[PDB]
Amino acid sequence: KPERDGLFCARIFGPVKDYECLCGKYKRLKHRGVICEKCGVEVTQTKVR
Amino acid sequence: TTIKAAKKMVEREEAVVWDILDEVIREHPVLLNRAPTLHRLGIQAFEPV
Amino acid sequence: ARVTVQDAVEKIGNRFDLVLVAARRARQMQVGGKDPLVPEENDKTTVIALREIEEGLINNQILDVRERQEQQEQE
Amino acid sequence: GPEEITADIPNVGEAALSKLDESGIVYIGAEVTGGDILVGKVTPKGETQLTPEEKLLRAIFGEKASDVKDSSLRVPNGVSGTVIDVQVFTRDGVEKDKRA
Amino acid sequence: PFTLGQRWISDTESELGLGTVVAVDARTVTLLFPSTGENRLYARSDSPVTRVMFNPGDTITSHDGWQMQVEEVKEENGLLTYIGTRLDTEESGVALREVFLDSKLVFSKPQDRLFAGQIDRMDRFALRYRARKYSSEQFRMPYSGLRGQRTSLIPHQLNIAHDVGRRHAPRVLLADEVGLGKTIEAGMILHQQLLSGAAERVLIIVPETLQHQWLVEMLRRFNLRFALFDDERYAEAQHDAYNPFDTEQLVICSLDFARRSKQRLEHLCEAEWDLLVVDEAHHLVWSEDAPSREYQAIEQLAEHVPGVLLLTATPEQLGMESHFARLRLLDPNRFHDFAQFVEEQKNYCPVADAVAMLLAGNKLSNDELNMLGEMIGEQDIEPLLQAANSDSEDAQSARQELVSMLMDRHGTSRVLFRNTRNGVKGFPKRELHTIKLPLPTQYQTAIKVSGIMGARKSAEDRARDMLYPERIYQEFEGDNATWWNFDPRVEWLMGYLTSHRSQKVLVICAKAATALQLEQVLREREGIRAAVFHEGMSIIERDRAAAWFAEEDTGAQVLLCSEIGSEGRNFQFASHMVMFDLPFNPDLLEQRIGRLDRIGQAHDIQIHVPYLEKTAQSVLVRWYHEGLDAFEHTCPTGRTIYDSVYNDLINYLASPDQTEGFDDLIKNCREQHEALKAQLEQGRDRLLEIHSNGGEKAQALAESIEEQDDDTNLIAFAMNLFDIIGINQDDRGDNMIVLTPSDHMLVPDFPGLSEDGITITFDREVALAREDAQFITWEHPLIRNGLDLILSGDTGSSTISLLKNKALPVGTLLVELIYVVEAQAPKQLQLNRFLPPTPVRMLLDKNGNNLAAQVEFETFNRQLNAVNRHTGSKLVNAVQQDVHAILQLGEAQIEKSARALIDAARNEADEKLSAELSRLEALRAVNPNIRDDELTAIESNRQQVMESLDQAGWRLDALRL
RNA sequence: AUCGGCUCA
DNA sequence: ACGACTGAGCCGATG
Ligand SMILES: [Zn+2]
Repeated sequence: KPERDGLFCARIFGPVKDYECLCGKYKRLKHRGVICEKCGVEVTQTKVR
Repeated sequence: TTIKAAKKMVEREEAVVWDILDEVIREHPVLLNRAPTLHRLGIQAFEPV
Repeated sequence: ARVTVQDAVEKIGNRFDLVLVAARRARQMQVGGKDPLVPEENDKTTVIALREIEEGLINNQILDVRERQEQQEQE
Repeated sequence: GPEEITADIPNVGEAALSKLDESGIVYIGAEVTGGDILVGKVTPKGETQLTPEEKLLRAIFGEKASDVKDSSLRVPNGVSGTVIDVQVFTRDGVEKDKRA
Repeated sequence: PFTLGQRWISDTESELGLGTVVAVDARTVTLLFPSTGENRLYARSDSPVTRVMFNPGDTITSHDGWQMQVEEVKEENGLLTYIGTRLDTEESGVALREVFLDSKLVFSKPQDRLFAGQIDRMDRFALRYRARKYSSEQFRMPYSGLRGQRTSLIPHQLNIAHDVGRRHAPRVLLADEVGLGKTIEAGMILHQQLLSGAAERVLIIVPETLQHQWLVEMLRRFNLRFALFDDERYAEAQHDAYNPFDTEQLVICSLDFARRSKQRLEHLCEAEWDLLVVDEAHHLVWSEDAPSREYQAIEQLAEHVPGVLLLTATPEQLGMESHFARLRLLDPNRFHDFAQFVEEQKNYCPVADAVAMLLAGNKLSNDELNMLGEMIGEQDIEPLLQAANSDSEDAQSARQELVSMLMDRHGTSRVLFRNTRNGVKGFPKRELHTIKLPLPTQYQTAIKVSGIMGARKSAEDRARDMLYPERIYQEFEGDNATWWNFDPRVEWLMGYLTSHRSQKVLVICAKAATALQLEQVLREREGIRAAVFHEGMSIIERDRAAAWFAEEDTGAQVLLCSEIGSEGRNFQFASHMVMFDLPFNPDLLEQRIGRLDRIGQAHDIQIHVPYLEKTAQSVLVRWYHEGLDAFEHTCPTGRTIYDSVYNDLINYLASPDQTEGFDDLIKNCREQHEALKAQLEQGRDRLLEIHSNGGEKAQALAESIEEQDDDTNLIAFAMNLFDIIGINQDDRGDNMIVLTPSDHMLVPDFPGLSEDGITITFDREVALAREDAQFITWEHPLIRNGLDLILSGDTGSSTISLLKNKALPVGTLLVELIYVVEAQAPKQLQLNRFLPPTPVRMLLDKNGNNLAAQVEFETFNRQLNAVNRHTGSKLVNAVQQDVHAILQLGEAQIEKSARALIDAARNEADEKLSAELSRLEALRAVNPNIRDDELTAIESNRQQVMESLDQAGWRLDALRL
């Protein structure tokens, strides 16, 4: 898992899957652009990376 | 009735498959290539059978 | 047109506008049905666009004037 | 979770479980075309669960939980007649397969 | 990960509020509703509770003065923090946590959402309409609940379903004998109870050994989600929330689980239950002045349970009819004392004997005018003339209207349901094949050694060997497995097998190990597409084999061994055969058969058996066929011969090849049997059996339901419904079909994780056992989602006013005005089977609403705004007074088109509820089993319904222009 | 995937 | 003072 503030990180570049996070509350699709926090992901399709 | 159902009739080597193939290759040409393509005739089209 | 298209090239004129006069015509007879004029000898919509040029028919002058016809029939 | 090599897919069976005899691997000299299966290998994809009411449900069946996906060693999509013999390098710490 | 500060509502209890969580130890959750002021305790895992949170662009309704939304939904390890816009004076960056939400739900209201942001697709609103369309059309659907199950379509199972499902108070004595599957047909009702409404909470009593089967279906017959209860889960549910177990609704326990501990009983009772379901394979009797230990537990159960079933207590075997006990259960009102009842039973012998019908009695004398009477001696009037009627070409006439004087007249039928193999007319016949093979010199040289080492006391050991030679060889001889190439039951395997691979067959052998050898053998050494069906292996093998055994024709052959029961997995296609081991015992022999002898088992059955002359097996073949024809005819009298010839048959088996003084037994057993067959044609009380199978009345139920599985718009709609939500449709080679839940797009509360095997065809599914698709399966989730989320096909755009389409461009801007007629009440008084939420079209331009052609025929002739931001919702600025000028007038045409289907729903309510009420006010006169708590439910339902009909209103959720 | 090795047009 | 063929095969070994 791409660390917190590391060269790899979702709280910057987006999550490791489609519309999901790191930690694991927001899943599949529903939350289109839901600006999360605990994992830290603006829930978008990972291709942002 | 679907694309996937046809994915079995193709792999099964069912006879009707090759039937359609003859009328698909009918009026549908091909590109044929040899390296090095030093000029332009290195590629030409030939209506296959 | 399977062997040699020499008659239908110089009708429109050149070989590049044997494409965009036949591409446009190969498009029209693939989507919304459209008429097969010169006997559909089995064949497919590929040859047909060109085959209409081999019997004194399809041209750029006949594809930009008859598209005004389908803009005088839907009122 | 450590990978495994016996016949335990939740997808492909019992169709291609008669190429393989049982307990691990392709029986010596088994005629296999491209696509069919040899040694049955299968990997866990995480998800590791431990919730209350779902332990018994998955317990009363055979087991299926923290494991596994179609991760077998397959015949290459190419001509691959049949077998001659099967070599085995089980790890030092025993836990030895049966067909081995 | 239940964290404190959440806001769960409830699945079947959303009349309380938006519940705040207040406790977690290890397995439970406690709620808090500040509006109603009360708690609701649930589990963490199997918990009827839903997640309520909104999306970006939406709003939250707070609790003081201001509220609004929305930026970004902020979790903190569990607790969300709605940082939501304030409407009172502008501000940009306002915090309103979810723990501080409202307890009520004043909604978005699809009217005022027009003036916000970007909208949802012109390609999903069309599958919203459909959702509310079929919901409106199915629930007022022609037949209640009995739509999809793991059955085949067959009258007598459904006649019991159709009947007791209409009973407010289900109080039935389910009796049907062995083999038929009394429990599966019997549930029939349990399932159909749910969906109409008036029951949750079904306690099912069953001795612990027999839960497995009972848990699975349950779920795979009617998908009955079950959390069992034992000392392993009682101890969980104890600390859980404390008190009685309101933890889950559906549950199974034994009355072993009730009795054992003597406060448990008090806990089982005060649970506000609904139905009590009990089954038993061995009895519960009680002699007078001396009642039974384990029985006296249920007394206090039944009396305080309102609805009750019982899969018989176990008479079926013997005594014919000593039933006062199992009837003392259901109604202590109409059975004062038993010293009487007997009389009822002593008198009804002649009538059914004399019932004969027009078949076995034809015409009968002035003992028919007499009585028949008794019941209609005092009622009089009509049948004087119509009683004598017996002949004179009207062959179906008087018969079908007189049997309702009766049947209706039985004092014990109304409750009871007893079906056997004559009243019902569904079985396939039995064509036995007899083979006789040549013996080997290996089994000879052996068995003449058995005598020398043979000679101990007891009874059973001498009898077992000789008679058995296949696995009487891998114990005492030398080598274990060698008989492979030897005996001719293996040479037969080929010659028979070697050309008859085309069809599929069913073979039953001795036990496991014996058939583990065959597999090694045949699969390979001969070379067949063979698989294993033993007893030890995990469920999935039994799916895997069955599945592979049922495929179009690629897994030809299975090797049944040991015993099965009467499995709820019919192999409706396996109509061919080879008998293998002729056990020694008719009952275990009648399970070998048990699968292939039932209605579903279509096409005629080919029984094949093989034996070696001189062998034990030699003798039984004739004893079964030629003694009491067990092959060609069903026979549960096979037993009480074996247990009277017992020691007089073993003598002859023991030493097989000797005494010719033997074919007397065969023809004494073809004596004691033969006459008992007609003894029990004069034990059948028919009318209860004609009351319990149906006929002309039951012939229909199936046939007009057989149309309603042939649905080619459920193969589409359904795939096209969850595909959109975010569950893709893969693998269609089989009649379905693998649904994986997709990234696009889903909410966490689905059951399906990875791989959901399924199909959408009754009689094709039945062979295997891997889940079904029909308008009552996995849809209680998917229905809700098409409608109860709202924001999903809510309001979209399309071809409107543009100059690009013709021939009236100007503007003429049309708008969809759908309206619900939310019947304001809960399900128990079944408002939902006469008026459910319903749609209506409404495309108006100032004038009244239009409807000419289909929306289905113009849904592929509409063009949505396929545009992001700078040209997306660009009519959303200067079109707020434009459209709503057709809303002040648009809300003029909703009372007329709705109150027309309302008055046309009451005149079906007070045209059927008051009509059905005559069927119960009047049958009181016949006075079969009925007490004053079924009529006054409909007379307290009627005046709760035309009080349900005066209240309904409206709610929008549609827009496409 | 970068590098190294080696064949045939 | 600079500039380094056009195709794909098979094996091998470490960021
Ligand atoms: Zn997160």
